[PDB]
Amino acid sequence: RNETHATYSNTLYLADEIIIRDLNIKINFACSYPLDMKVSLKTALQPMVS
Amino acid sequence: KCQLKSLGFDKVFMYLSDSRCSGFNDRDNRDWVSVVTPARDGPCGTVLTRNETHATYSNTLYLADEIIIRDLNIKINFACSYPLDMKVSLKTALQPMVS
Amino acid sequence: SSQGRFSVQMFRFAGNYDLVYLHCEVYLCDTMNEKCKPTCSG
Ligand SMILES: *[C@@H]1O[C@H](CO)[C@@H](O[C@@H]2O[C@H](CO)[C@@H](O[C@@H]3O[C@H](CO)[C@@H](O)[C@H](O[C@H]4O[C@H](CO)[C@@H](O)[C@H](O)[C@@H]4O)[C@@H]3O)[C@H](O)[C@H]2NC(C)=O)[C@H](O)[C@H]1NC(C)=O
Ligand SMILES: *[C@@H]1O[C@H](CO)[C@@H](O[C@@H]2O[C@H](CO)[C@@H](O[C@@H]3O[C@H](CO)[C@@H](O)[C@H](O[C@H]4O[C@H](CO)[C@@H](O)[C@H](O)[C@@H]4O)[C@@H]3O)[C@H](O)[C@H]2NC(C)=O)[C@H](O)[C@H]1NC(C)=O
Repeated sequence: RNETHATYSNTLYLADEIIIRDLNIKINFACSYPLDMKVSLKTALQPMVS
Repeated sequence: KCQLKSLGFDKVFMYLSDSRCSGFNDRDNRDWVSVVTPARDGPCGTVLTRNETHATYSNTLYLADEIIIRDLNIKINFACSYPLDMKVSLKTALQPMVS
Repeated sequence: SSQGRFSVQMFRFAGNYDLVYLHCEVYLCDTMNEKCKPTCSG
């Protein structure tokens, strides 16, 4: 994670067999998330004062 | 301004039906706080209710000492009316000359 | 923690306003990489 985002990084492995002999396959994937979010209650509020 | 100061409202908040009509201060014979809005239907949300004789302009003012209110809401339900009939005359004398 | 709560007396927006809404903006933090507890005084 840097100051703005945090990412999760891992690599995927593709093979048609238990052992590989040619054309090794590596899928370097990672998706991230920012660290800030905006929220708003879906419930309306109504005050009552004298 | 002095009276409301004594009333315990350090800074008063002036609000019509619309908040854009925030009040101001002015001095003619003392420290006054005042609001100004035109005499028309809705420029500051003023309602016009006209009967056969008069037409009045109705709007309500809001008093508070803070942006938020927690007790004793104030509603100044003000309205001043005008008649629809009146009498007018020239102020210059006329003096016809005939043969 | 992973939950944040607070309480306040009910108010009303002084003016021609009858409904009140709430909008918070959140910032997550690392429990170890930095100090997350904020402390303020007058
Ligand atoms: C902190 O880390 C975050 C997470 O990585 C980082 O945000 C990333 O910024 C980089 C730099 O701009 C982005 O890299 C991508 O690179 C290529 C072009 O070089 C493109 O894939 C991306 O642009 C795409 O943007 C939109 C994404 O859908 C689309 O309009 C379109 O696909 C564009 O091509 C982009 O530039 C990387 O994607 C982002 N990550 C995001 C946005 O999730 C951030 O900059 C870092 N902050 C720092 C270092 O201060
Ligand atoms: C059409 O609309 C007009 C405008 O509103 C309306 O004239 C209004 O008539 C009512 C009913 O009489 C007046 O209401 C006031 O009510 C109290 C007493 O109940 C008093 O404030 C007023 O009397 C005062 O009159 C003088 C004003 O300075 C003073 O002698 C003294 O303060 C009195 O107390 C008055 O009765 C309202 O003020 C008038 N508005 C005017 C005249 O501008 C009219 O009746 C409507 N026509 C209809 C419905 O047919």
